[PDB]
Order: sequence, then structure tokens, then C-alpha cells
Amino acid sequence: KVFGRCELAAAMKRHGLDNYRGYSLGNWVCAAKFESNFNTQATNRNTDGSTDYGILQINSRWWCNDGRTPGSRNLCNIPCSALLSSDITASVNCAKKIVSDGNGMNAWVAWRNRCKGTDVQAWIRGCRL
Ligand SMILES: [Cl-]
Ligand SMILES: [Cs+]
Repeated sequence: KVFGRCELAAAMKRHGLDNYRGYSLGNWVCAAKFESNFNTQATNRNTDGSTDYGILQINSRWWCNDGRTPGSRNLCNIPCSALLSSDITASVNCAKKIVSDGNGMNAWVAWRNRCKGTDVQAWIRGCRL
């Protein structure tokens, strides 16, 4: 499923991401835009043999099991395929673990390079929330 901007904002709010660990909803929307273009089915392979999955591009070395990343830790205790669902619940639940790991949203490279320090409130402008 490819989300609309305001549709995604509303779903993220309902799942408790607005101000989760101090990050306003606009941060999460911006990160999803530049990680996956709002597409739940996005996958990208990395040089190390791991793959990133879903709307927030969660990595198979640490967070989910895809059966082909040797020494995966599977910290979210889920198959990576669960992160490609039209229902964002598994992606959100796993993202809450990631953002709590010490480095905050810097764990998402596109957030650090394209969202951090910008007017992220713009990503939720005009939405009925
Ligand atoms: Cl932080
Ligand atoms: Cs585990």
C-alpha cells in the first residue's frame, strides 16, 4: 500500500508515535517519505548482505529475521515480511524499540540527512488530526 501523507500521519498518531521519545509526528512522516516514499512494500539490499524492509526501512541484521542474513539478532522477534503489510502495526512496534536504543532517530540515515533540523511540522500541515 502506498499511503497518502495525511493518511499516514493519522495512522502513526493512532499507534502512539506523536511525541514518542520526544519526536513530534512530523519527524516520523518525514522519515517515512524519504525512506520508502510511503510504500509499505519497499525493500533495499545493503552491501553487508542485510536488507531494509517496509515503510521505515528496518534492517535485517539487527531487527527482523529474513532467513538470509547470517548472525541476525532479530530483536523485534518478527519475520521481516511482516513489515511489508498494509497494516503498519508491526513496523511501528519495532520502530519504538529502535528509537529507544540510544541514538534516537539518528538510526535512520534519511532522517539524519533530510529531516533533522528542518521544519518537520510542514509534513503534517493541512491534515485533519
Ligand atoms: Cl533522542
Ligand atoms: Cs531474538
